[PDB]
Amino acid sequence: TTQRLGLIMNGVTGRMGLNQHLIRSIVAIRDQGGVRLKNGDRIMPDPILVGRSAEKVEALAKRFNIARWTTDLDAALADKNDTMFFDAATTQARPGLLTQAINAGKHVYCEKPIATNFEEALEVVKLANSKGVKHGTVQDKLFLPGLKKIAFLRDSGFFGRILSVRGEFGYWVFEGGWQEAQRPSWNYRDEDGGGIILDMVCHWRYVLDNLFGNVQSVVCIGNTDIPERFDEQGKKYKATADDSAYATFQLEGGVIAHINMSWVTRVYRDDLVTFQVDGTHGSAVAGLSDCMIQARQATPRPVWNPHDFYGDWQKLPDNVSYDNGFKEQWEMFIRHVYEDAPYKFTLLEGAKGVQLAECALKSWKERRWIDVAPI
Amino acid sequence: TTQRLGLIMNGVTGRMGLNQHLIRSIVAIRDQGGVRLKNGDRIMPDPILVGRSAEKVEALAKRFNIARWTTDLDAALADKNDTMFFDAATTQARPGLLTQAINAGKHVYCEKPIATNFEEALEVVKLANSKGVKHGTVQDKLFLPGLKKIAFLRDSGFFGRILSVRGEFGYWVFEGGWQEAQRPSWNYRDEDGGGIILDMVCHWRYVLDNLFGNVQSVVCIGNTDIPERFDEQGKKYKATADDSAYATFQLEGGVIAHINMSWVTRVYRDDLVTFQVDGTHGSAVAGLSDCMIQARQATPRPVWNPKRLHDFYGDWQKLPDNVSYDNGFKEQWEMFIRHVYEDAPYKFTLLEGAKGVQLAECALKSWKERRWIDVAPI
Amino acid sequence: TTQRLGLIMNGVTGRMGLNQHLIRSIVAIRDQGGVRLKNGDRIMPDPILVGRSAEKVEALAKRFNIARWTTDLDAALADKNDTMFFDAATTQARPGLLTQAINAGKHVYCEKPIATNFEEALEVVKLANSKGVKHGTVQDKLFLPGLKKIAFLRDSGFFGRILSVRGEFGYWVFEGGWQEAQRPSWNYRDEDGGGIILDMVCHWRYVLDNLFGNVQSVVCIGNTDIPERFDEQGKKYKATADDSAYATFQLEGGVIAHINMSWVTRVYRDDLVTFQVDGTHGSAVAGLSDCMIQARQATPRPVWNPLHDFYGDWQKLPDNVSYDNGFKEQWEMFIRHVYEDAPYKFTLLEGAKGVQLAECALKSWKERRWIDVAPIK
Repeated sequence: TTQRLGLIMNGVTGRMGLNQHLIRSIVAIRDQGGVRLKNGDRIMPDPILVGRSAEKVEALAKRFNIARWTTDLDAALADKNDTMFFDAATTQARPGLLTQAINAGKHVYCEKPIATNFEEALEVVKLANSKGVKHGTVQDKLFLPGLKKIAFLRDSGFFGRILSVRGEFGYWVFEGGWQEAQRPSWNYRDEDGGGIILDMVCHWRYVLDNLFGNVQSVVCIGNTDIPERFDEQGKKYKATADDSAYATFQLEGGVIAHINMSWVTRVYRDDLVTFQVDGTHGSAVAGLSDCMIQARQATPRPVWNPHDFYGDWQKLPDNVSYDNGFKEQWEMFIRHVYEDAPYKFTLLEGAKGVQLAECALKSWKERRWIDVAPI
Repeated sequence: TTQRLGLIMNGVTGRMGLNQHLIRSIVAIRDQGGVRLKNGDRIMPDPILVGRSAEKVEALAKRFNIARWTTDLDAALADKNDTMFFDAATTQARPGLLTQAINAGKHVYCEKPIATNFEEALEVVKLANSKGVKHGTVQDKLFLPGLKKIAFLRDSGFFGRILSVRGEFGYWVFEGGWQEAQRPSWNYRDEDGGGIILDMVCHWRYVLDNLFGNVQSVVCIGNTDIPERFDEQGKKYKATADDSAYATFQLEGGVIAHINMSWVTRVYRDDLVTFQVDGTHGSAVAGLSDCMIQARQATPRPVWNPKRLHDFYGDWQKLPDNVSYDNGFKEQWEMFIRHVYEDAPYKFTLLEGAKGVQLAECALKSWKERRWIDVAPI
Repeated sequence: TTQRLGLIMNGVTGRMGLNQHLIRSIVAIRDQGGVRLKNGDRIMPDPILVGRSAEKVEALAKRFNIARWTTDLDAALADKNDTMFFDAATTQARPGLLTQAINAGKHVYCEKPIATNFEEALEVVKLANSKGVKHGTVQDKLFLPGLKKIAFLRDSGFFGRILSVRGEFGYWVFEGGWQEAQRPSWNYRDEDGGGIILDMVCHWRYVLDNLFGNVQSVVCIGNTDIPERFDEQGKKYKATADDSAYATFQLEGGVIAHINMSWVTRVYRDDLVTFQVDGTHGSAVAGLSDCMIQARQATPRPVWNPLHDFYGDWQKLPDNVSYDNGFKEQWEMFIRHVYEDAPYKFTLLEGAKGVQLAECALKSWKERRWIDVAPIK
């Protein structure tokens, strides 16, 4: 009729750990009355919070009326009444902590990426599999209504045979001189783990794999478009990270995909990300929220002469309510743990993202295509 | 390059034969320099006009400087220098006129319908086959850009599998009291061949057969909605024809089609006629010139609930104009003219006109006898 | 000033039962402090919710501040304290339960169809009459603002002589493969009572009779456009009911009515149902909520000729009253009928007429002909 689930949460109070997982997922599932099951009964999550410094992570507990928080990680790690672990903090610190929770015997859940390098990521998977714990990693973009729509177009046969994918990602992140940068500055320093390739190509791994087909090889060149940016404190620094990159992918089954990604581009399109899918029987252009289709019978017949082409397309109706994507995946992992509901998004998948990003960086460095060794 | 086509056209004095067949078809073709063939050659029609009264036929011959005319149809048929016959005059004298032209070895083209009854019509199709001449009848609706697009959709697999067809035909024809009727009054008199069933069901035969699958049966009820109407002279008369009719068709391949047709209905739709086609994978709604589509992926998900306004029309997309659309009467002419001169493939033979009469008569019968009526294969 | 009406409610839980009857009718009536009688009294409903599962009925009773609930319909029907019975569940069970309620001495109110069977419906009517209890069936389409407007157009002579009626009903009911069906799966199985003809032709009997004239005869043909669909549990099942249908009706006074109806059509019109009425002096096109009109004087003059906006030639009727929930309104009408002899057309006999036309329609399909609607002796 009603059960209890212990859940320790590291790195909450991001940025977006706070927003997406804390506010929009845990507190959300809390209020609604808990996670559904198979035979009607419900799972109530009992969180216990963990941050960095207790003078800023203080009120959150009763700010949403939960239970416990400590500054020392080992405190919540120890408990056996807490049977699960979540983390949304720093990249380098993550695998070490996953290990500690895996050792501690906790089911695991975390943000992207799971590690800095493939070796580290792969070993974490092996720890989790060996122990026999359940594991999961966030694959949020899949749950964007826009991409949810692409899937529906795929499943329902709209494209006929999918042919090509065009991805256009990003917006102009301000350099910090006249207007404050919208994104944290570590993202623009190579030595602090910054880099649009290892940041985004991590996502495109699962977007491509899941929507259109398994990635087999990539060619990618990055660049540092802007040499100097300004700190969160207004201090200039040498920007060493790739802030733009241009990748082409070959997918299993014959589909080719190209994604331009950049923090240094201005937006003349439907959204901050765009995916165009050209199929033999129609095409789609998806954004974060909406998705436009053009069946082949609606395709106009222009000719070269040295007309609103957008009007030739139609917007998909919203036929379901779209839940927050983070929450939906939180509910799927919980079903996996307590119900043996099948789960695609284990830490293996995180590892694939980091593998792909490394393939990309290697393709840059060696000026050639790079094949994605199966795991 | 320039060959000659000796064509005798009969009903070109009247309203459609003048405007559609002479003007917009033949005169247009002449002014183009003729009908282009696959081999590059052009077939030139040198027409000779008939139409009963001499003082009004040469004036008609003068407007488009046609050099040939008579009032003597029988000698016009005897003249073997002319090889093709066209009729746009009365339906009652048509089958006999067709019979005369066929016997005399003429190729034969004619307006709708081919005859006043199916038995007479079938005789002529057989006669024309017996002699080995090329024969054709007008099927204008099939050339509506709207229905052209329906065909495109069908051919390209848009519908997936076609399921149902809804036709909504007509508009309010003024009774004559305060406004001039749009339409000749013979249409509202049964005793003068008037009647919407045998006027329109004739069309529906081919629209249905060609877009959707062959008609196997028809249940139909007509009615006379307006008892009294006024002449082209403003003279009162009693309406005896049916001016409304509701018909349901069972089609080959398991499709059902229904068509409402009326001269006594006000228009709340895209056009003077409308065909909705529902398939597994998408639907379409076509009028005279335009066609809207809703692929199944774009179908919304409304739920029965008596608040916020929603625009259903907005879930549809207007098909683009990817081709030039020519006058449909002109196109079929050129089509028939190529069938005669270069063996071009041409479906629209008098056999098709007989099918039309077969259906109207079937519909009238189902009305008379309160039941479904199966369309016997010829 | 206050009087307590003990009412057992059976069919609630289902989407339409819960929303229209429980919430929007009874609970609303409760919340206004009961149905206001002619002298000044207010009749308070004290409901008892009935369902085959105790967990799903106790919660529902709770969240609407109710008090009473059970799974034992049989005990609820023999109470004697509760004076009226309402059913909105299965049509297969409806006459049986109706018959208990009647023989237990209770007043009866119910959703349609009242039975699966014309003869079965007729015995139920005859019985309730023998017992002198009050009885009614739901006839909701008539309470649609769209159709209330059409009635006003008739009553006030807008049409002159009505000549014909074109009805368009339906929308695409998702097959379940990639999108979830809007409607319960039973509707698509003949063996479980499904079929658009016997579902909607019931509504059409009262719609046409009241608005336009008595149905004298029908010709109708059904079909099953989609051979397979999916359960509420994602289970593939073989679809055996008619899901589309096309009926022409001859009505008294020389009026012909045609109605297309389908769960497999897409929507290119003003609403999920549309009624055009063509009359001598004007025409109207109604949806659920709105009604457009074109007086004869406003009729334009197109001629046939292979851009004009015909929709623009109509005028949208103003809303001159507030329209309440149609279900709520009939409930109040039934309650007044029960408690102060109010005029009430909407007895089970009307429901029986509804089942008769459905049967006439299916017969018409089966025997391929027009079927006259016999009088009820």
